[PDB]
Amino acid sequence: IAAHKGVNQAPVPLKMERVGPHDVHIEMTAQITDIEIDKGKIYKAWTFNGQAPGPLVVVNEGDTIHFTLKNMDPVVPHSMDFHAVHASPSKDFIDVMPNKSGTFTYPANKPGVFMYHCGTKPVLQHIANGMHGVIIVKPKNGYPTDKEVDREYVLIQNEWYKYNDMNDFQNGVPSYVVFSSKALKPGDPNTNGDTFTLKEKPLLAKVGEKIRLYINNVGPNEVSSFHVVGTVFDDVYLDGNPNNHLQGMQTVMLPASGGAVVEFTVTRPGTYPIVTHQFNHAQKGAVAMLKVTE
Amino acid sequence: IAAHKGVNQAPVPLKMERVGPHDVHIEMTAQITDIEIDKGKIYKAWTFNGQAPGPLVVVNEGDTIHFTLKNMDPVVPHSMDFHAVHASPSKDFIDVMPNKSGTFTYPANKPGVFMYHCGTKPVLQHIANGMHGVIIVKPKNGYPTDKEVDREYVLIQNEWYKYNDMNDFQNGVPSYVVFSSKALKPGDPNTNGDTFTLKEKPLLAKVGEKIRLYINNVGPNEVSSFHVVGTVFDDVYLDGNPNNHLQGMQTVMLPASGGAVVEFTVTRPGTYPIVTHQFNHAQKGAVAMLKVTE
Amino acid sequence: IAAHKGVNQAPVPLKMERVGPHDVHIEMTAQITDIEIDKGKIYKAWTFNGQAPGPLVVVNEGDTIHFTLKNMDPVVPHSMDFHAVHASPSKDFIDVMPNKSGTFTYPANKPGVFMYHCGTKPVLQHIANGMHGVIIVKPKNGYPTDKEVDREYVLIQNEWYKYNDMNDFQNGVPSYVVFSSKALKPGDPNTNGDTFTLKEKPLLAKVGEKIRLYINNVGPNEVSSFHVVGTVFDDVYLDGNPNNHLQGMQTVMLPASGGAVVEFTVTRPGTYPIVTHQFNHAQKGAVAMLKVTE
Ligand SMILES: [Cl-]
Ligand SMILES: [Cl-]
Ligand SMILES: [Cl-]
Ligand SMILES: [Cl-]
Ligand SMILES: [Cl-]
Ligand SMILES: [Cl-]
Ligand SMILES: [Cu+2]
Ligand SMILES: [Cu+2]
Ligand SMILES: [Cu+2]
Ligand SMILES: [Cu+2]
Ligand SMILES: [Cu+2]
Ligand SMILES: [Cu+2]
Ligand SMILES: [Cu+2]
Ligand SMILES: [Cu+2]
Ligand SMILES: [Cu+2]
Ligand SMILES: [Cu+2]
Ligand SMILES: [Cu+2]
Ligand SMILES: [Cu+2]
Ligand SMILES: [Cu+2]
Ligand SMILES: [Cu+2]
Ligand SMILES: [Cu+2]
Ligand SMILES: [Cu+2]
Ligand SMILES: [Cu+2]
Ligand SMILES: [Cu+2]
Ligand SMILES: [Cu+2]
Ligand SMILES: [Cu+2]
Ligand SMILES: [Cu+2]
Ligand SMILES: [Cu+2]
Ligand SMILES: [Cu+2]
Ligand SMILES: [Cu+2]
Ligand SMILES: [Cu+2]
Ligand SMILES: [Cu+2]
Ligand SMILES: [Cu+2]
Ligand SMILES: [Cu+2]
Ligand SMILES: [Cu+2]
Ligand SMILES: [Cu+2]
Ligand SMILES: [Cu+2]
Ligand SMILES: [Cu+2]
Ligand SMILES: [Cu+2]
Ligand SMILES: [Cu+2]
Ligand SMILES: [Cu+2]
Ligand SMILES: [Cu+2]
Ligand SMILES: [Cu+2]
Ligand SMILES: [Cu+2]
Ligand SMILES: [Cu+2]
Ligand SMILES: [Cu+2]
Ligand SMILES: [Cu+2]
Ligand SMILES: [Cu+2]
Ligand SMILES: [Cu+2]
Ligand SMILES: [Cu+2]
Ligand SMILES: [Cu+2]
Ligand SMILES: [Cu+2]
Ligand SMILES: [Cu+2]
Ligand SMILES: [Cu+2]
Ligand SMILES: [Cu+2]
Ligand SMILES: [Cu+2]
Ligand SMILES: [Cu+2]
Ligand SMILES: [Cu+2]
Ligand SMILES: [Cu+2]
Ligand SMILES: [Cu+2]
Repeated sequence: IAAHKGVNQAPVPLKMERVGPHDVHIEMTAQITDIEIDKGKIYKAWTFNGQAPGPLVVVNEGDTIHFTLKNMDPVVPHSMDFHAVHASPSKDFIDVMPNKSGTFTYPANKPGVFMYHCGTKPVLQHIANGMHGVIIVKPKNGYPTDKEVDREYVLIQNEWYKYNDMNDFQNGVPSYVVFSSKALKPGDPNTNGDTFTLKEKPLLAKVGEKIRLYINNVGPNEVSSFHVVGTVFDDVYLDGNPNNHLQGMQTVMLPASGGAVVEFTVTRPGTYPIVTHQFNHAQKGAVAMLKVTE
Repeated sequence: IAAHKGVNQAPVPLKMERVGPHDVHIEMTAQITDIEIDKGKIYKAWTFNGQAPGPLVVVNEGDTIHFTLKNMDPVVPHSMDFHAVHASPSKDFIDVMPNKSGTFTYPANKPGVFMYHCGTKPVLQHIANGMHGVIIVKPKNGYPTDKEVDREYVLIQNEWYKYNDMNDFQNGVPSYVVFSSKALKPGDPNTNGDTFTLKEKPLLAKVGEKIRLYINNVGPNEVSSFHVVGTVFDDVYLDGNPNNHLQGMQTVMLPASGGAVVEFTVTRPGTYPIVTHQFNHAQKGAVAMLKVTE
Repeated sequence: IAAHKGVNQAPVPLKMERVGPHDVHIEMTAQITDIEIDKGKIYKAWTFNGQAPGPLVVVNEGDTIHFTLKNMDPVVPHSMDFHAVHASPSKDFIDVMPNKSGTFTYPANKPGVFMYHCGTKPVLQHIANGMHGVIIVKPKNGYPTDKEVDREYVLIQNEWYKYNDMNDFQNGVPSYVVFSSKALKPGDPNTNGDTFTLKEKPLLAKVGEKIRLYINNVGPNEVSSFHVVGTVFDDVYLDGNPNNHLQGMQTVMLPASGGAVVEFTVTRPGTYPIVTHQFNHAQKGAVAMLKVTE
């Protein structure tokens, strides 16, 4: 797209503020940003806020979101679909033209770990180019295992294909499959989907801790067989809904857009790989590390 | 197959009748029928009754089915395998030769949303050519959320490949992935697996209603990440067994042959896409619409 | 690998012995062994003990395993990762060089049907070449349906690719997808992953019996849609954890590395195919048989 040649829009911070006990404002951008997805490989991604996946959003169960999208893309319209919300797609997930803004309001009544993504036709194109992310909705009533959790992180899985190539998007294997981490608390890492960052800079934890991971496989196209090497999931909440409780899972199957809350104990010092156990995907990038110290 | 050149057998209605408090007769055909699977694209399908997927069958838990297959295919044998039933495959799912009939009897003791399909070797060929469908077995004891359901429909997902091409069937990506709807009550639509009908003629509902969808992914080869845009599933019953209860799912993973009952509320007027969230499949047809009016 | 030309190391029996009420010794080899994976097709597999999948391991919940690996491969290092255990991957799943041994100790505190596999980089290569298997951890407290089970077997699903071809491993469809059975009691079959043995020599059962299958899909790359033709699963325990209970499932979705305990009744004499319902995989080998006699 001629109007994207040479474009590299610097990342813009997410903006959120609470405006009532059950109402939260969120402002995001759609913007075109170069991201290094593998060593030596730049992808001129379509993004929210200059990150792919996009910035993490966290709200409380029962919050109504008053969402603004500022479209900085000079030529392509963009939109927002939060899986967390109840909304009319044809009224509330509609396009925002280049250099314009739109505001949409809708409730997040269900706890969990939801995908968000651009909803502009062709949606495959917009997602595959990088317009995906996660919104976490915290349960009013928490999770039954909250008291045991010692540390937590967010991990997102996505694929990368040949750049902006609809034939490949539809018909081809992924070039890369990758994890990223999005920060929940100051000091947490905040990374993009790439083959290397979470190997070079592992997530951190201490011996004996119970770790919670909030996870989502945003696709676009693949399912995920999520596994932490050297442990077993004590507890799993499918989609992050506290009612959807499994125990003692080795591996969690995630559909495309599928989420979970998973919890596990790291018993010994060392480095613990985190994979999709579809090992072709692991080999093309989808291995993160968790470094556990005494 | 030379004996299928020029063959286009008109659709024949399903025949069912109850013959006892726990016994039901069902008669189907195997027949060769041209179906438009994408605009401008005819597939000379192998079918039950001239539909692909085949006609919907609904029985009650505990019914014994006395099933007759009339094979109208002039040259290929066909058979029937209902996932709902307990049967000896080598006695009860056996071939019916061209221009012959066979009758088989077996019980449906388990509630749910089951695949049915031809079972003739190579089964991949028979399924991929269109010999698939759904049988719903209604639970004696209903579902706990029956009182809240305002409207219901059946949706089936299948793939289409290059015509009658075993290499493609085994090794290739699907050409199309599609939804169809099969009628439960007079006035409901009854469609075949194609890329366009349920976009052109959306399923209908009213604002505020809780909708139930009976769903099955018949494959042949792909899994499905089933999602309704703009809502969250309040309740999910995996395989349609009332005991297999999930809540607050964004997306339901379905294996090949996998079913579910899913329920969700449409809160606002508008059009709600229904997808597999494996967006390569969505892009090659697997988007249906639900139009919600005041 | 020049040092593997002409190498065909005879299978070596697994060695296990209990050394305390909660401690068990296990010794395995890594070795290079020719296996006929399809009629006329030899694969010079990388194996544990000359089987692919490897030998079955069964321990009790709460057992600590003191595991020795003897690496007989003349040139490639190998390792062991049991999904059953809690361990430091970087200390306990480390490489054993050619012609050396290593011993590692770790607990199996969680009941279920776990994958084990080589953990040497590239792990895709080691798994795809055949270094996979199952460890069953028996629950202290059994399964609630134990009293109804009349007969049981272990089945494992894996894929085979072009020999030792990392491009194919990462990017290609599987050449074959296969079941094997691993013996639990004297007289049970013990087979390798191939397209034909469990068709030629079906698993055996008697009319009316409730059968339990312990199942795992070791991949490397595919998910599985596990189904027994002519029955419905009465009970399913995901990953073999008794708490993860489903009922009345037609088909069980298994991630890569995913396990289950599944139980079903065979009501009539005959032969019952056992498939992955991803029928492209079934067609490339993944059909086993269960012969049921009066
Ligand atoms: Cl409440
Ligand atoms: Cl692993
Ligand atoms: Cl009852
Ligand atoms: Cl969507
Ligand atoms: Cl206990
Ligand atoms: Cl089948
Ligand atoms: Cu309040
Ligand atoms: Cu308000
Ligand atoms: Cu308000
Ligand atoms: Cu690279
Ligand atoms: Cu506002
Ligand atoms: Cu967009
Ligand atoms: Cu979506
Ligand atoms: Cu609540
Ligand atoms: Cu701590
Ligand atoms: Cu927290
Ligand atoms: Cu291209
Ligand atoms: Cu793919
Ligand atoms: Cu892939
Ligand atoms: Cu702790
Ligand atoms: Cu634990
Ligand atoms: Cu616990
Ligand atoms: Cu626990
Ligand atoms: Cu529970
Ligand atoms: Cu009666
Ligand atoms: Cu009767
Ligand atoms: Cu009778
Ligand atoms: Cu077309
Ligand atoms: Cu009759
Ligand atoms: Cu047929
Ligand atoms: Cu079937
Ligand atoms: Cu019942
Ligand atoms: Cu109504
Ligand atoms: Cu009804
Ligand atoms: Cu061909
Ligand atoms: Cu496929
Ligand atoms: Cu596909
Ligand atoms: Cu209502
Ligand atoms: Cu609701
Ligand atoms: Cu409700
Ligand atoms: Cu509810
Ligand atoms: Cu429930
Ligand atoms: Cu003891
Ligand atoms: Cu001890
Ligand atoms: Cu000890
Ligand atoms: Cu062959
Ligand atoms: Cu010892
Ligand atoms: Cu190895
Ligand atoms: Cu593993
Ligand atoms: Cu226990
Ligand atoms: Cu018996
Ligand atoms: Cu036993
Ligand atoms: Cu090659
Ligand atoms: Cu594959
Ligand atoms: Cu495949
Ligand atoms: Cu019995
Ligand atoms: Cu039964
Ligand atoms: Cu039972
Ligand atoms: Cu039962
Ligand atoms: Cu239960």
